[PDB]
Amino acid sequence: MKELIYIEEPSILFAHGQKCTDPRDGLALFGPLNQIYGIKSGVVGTQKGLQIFKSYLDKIQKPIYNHNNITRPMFPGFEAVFGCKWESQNIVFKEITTYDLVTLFNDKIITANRVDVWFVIVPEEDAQFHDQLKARLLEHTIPTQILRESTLAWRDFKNTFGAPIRDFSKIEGHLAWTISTAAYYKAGGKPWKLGDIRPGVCYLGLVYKKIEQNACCAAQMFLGPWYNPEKGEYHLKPKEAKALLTQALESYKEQNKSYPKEVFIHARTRFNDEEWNAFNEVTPKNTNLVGVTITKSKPLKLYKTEGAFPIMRGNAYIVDEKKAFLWTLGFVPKLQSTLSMEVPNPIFIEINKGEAEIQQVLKDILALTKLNYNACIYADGEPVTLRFANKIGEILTASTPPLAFKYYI
Amino acid sequence: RNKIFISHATPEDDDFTRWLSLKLIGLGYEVWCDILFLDKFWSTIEKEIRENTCKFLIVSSTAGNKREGVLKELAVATKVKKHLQDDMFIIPLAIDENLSYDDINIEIVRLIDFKKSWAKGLQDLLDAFEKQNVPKKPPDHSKSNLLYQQIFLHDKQAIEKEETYDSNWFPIISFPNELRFHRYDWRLPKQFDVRTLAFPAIRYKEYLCTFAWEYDFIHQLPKTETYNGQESIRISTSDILSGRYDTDFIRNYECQRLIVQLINKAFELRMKDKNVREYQMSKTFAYWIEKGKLEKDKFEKIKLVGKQKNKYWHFGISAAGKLYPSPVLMVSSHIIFTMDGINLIKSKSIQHSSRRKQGKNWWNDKWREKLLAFIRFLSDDQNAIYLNVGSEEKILISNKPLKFFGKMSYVTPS
DNA sequence: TAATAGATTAGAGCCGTTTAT
RNA sequence: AAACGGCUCUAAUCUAUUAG
Ligand SMILES: [Mg+2]
Repeated sequence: MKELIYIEEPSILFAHGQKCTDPRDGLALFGPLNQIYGIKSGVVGTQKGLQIFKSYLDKIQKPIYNHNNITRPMFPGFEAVFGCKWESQNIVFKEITTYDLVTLFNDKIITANRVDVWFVIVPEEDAQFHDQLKARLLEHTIPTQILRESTLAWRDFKNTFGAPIRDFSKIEGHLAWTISTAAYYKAGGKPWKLGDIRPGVCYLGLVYKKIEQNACCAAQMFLGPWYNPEKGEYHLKPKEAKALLTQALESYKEQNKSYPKEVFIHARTRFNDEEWNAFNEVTPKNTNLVGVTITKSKPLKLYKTEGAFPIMRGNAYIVDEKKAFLWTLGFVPKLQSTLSMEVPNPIFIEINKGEAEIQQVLKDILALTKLNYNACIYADGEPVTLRFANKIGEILTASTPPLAFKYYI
Repeated sequence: RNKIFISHATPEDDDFTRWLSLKLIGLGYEVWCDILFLDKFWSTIEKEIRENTCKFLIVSSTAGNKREGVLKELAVATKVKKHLQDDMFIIPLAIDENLSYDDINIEIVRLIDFKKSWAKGLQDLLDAFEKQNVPKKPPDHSKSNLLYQQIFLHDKQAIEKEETYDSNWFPIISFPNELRFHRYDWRLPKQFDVRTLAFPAIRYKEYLCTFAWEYDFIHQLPKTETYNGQESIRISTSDILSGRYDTDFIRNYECQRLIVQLINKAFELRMKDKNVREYQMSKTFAYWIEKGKLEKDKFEKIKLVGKQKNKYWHFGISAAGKLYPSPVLMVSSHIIFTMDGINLIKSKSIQHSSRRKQGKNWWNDKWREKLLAFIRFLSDDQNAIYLNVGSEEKILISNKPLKFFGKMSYVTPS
């Protein structure tokens, strides 16, 4: 019988220097870590879309509950949480009526650009519209939240049966929480950070996006986008890896006034020896560079024998000194439920390159699962490194990008 | 005195009461609420409302409008209000828009609303507290966090519980002693499909890599006879799995890859003789039981096939052999849908939608029991599944999956 | 060039909204 | 594209071998 190790759940800091483990609970209790004093909304869409967004804004001012208010924390209201007003009376609207629709919304945005975040209300009546719109707004550095009309007014859009196509009745409070957190983060306020951030460790998410031949994208997490298209392999050329690591190290040195004592590169792909020697030839001697590959849906399923509820999140199977399984999903005791449906898929974390303690690596990944600012969730299945790297990479491949994540998420 | 009392509908008004109480404690107010205690109580309540309370709060919701405990606390608070001659001792907290005018309690109506917004209501409550001489301490959100952790998360922590887990991985109990490369130079046709052989076999170089003895493919390949077994290359399977065998003939990683391919092909061939049906997944073959092939569609009290509306779901499994941590078989679980239990639904969209619908309410216990029941249904003997890699050679897959245990767990929700 | 695997990888949809009350 | 998962599907690549 293999012994499981348990990773203690990381805490996330909020306002007044208060740390808890649930972004929703901490936001409702202490308030956002960074306090902005208002959100001026810019709405791009039709009159029906503007009315839908205004109605949703009036609704989200009031408290919104979920079907399960113990499993999913309910929404007290935007001002009751974030201490600032995001109302429909502070709205500037650009009336409307794939590349041409992107141009329509993009022009309607940049002609006016003082809003905090531009809300693109998408009529239901284009698989590249979001990424392209987001990409051509990068050079003009607009923080934008795209909201489908079938999300803010999900009841009003039904199939021929009459039931809503997107059933958000059970997660209405969670939907309000996530939309509020996205708007607040895009308006300039970080709602939480890691409660405990190791000093001198730099976290890099290195993903590859297939341009429709693969573009490598690195996102640095400051507790920093990089891009380069290349051939059809998920590996970095010597000069390419050198440039990536040098840019990441210099960004960290600019932010923290010193080089990291450890650098962890998070990837969904293994690192070959060539790109890792390129990485090592540019890192400082006193900086320990570790290559961590995190794969999803590797066919392991630990089933809790006794009960009907799954393996608790934070349990980790240490296969090797370099390879392990981490349950970033599973039962959350604080939520009294599971972050995933059915049985959770553990993420397989390999220390492919470099030397590091596997327990510390899994602790860092569990901590980084908390910084998903694109979602107001208890924790993410994957660390914010890989998630945000993938978001900004798919955004950049749509065609110097800004370093703030609110322009991609 | 200094205490702040909030009276609320305990079963249903907990969200607002918790938010308001912890917010006020974060603001330095000495808040007394029924939700701020563990293992509690009316004598203590009436005592806090009668003597300790400075300001008395009531969540004026429709559910809390007419409640025994709320009304009792309102009565004792009215007694204290008359005793102290404070015109605003009892402060209604109108939070429910459903509670209509002239429908609230008679005492309450003639007496701050949170219906429009909780921040506006909290600000009005705060400014009312400042207009009167309501005592407060400097804002200490540290004690609000402490109370939240100590009470609201008291039963929602990870405890030092010894927990045991079943896994997806079923150990390979044993392998055939020798992996054999049979040099069927011309006796194996160049265009012959080795996948159609009776036993798993891989063309590897000028040989056939298999666990089968050199004359096992006699029926499929008549020319296999009169083949000398001396030219066959025999490698200890333990050497391959331990990494000991590395030779110019075949690399160790390639040998393990060939062994895994043999394991997968042997499982595929065994499901043919396991009276089970197959379903072509994207990258593998899931294996599901028809309706009527199991007694009451159950194997050892675990339902492996059932009904979903006008459809039939069947718990299917797909197996991939692996050797890295230990020689195991990873068994992914699926739900495979049929029109009547025997006839597969051709459209993959309906299959996927039905899979989502069926897995809605399938949780740890259901997936675990169905996986174990299906694997034991494929069991040949008591604790093993036989994969016939040869006439006299077998690969044994453990009936019981790999067992895990952790020193941390949770109290199961009830 | 094509095929057979095993391994890695990515990308697209699609459905449910995390077992209680 | 609020979002996160669970699944399904389609591909690509690297190996190793074989047929050209
Ligand atoms: Mg977003």
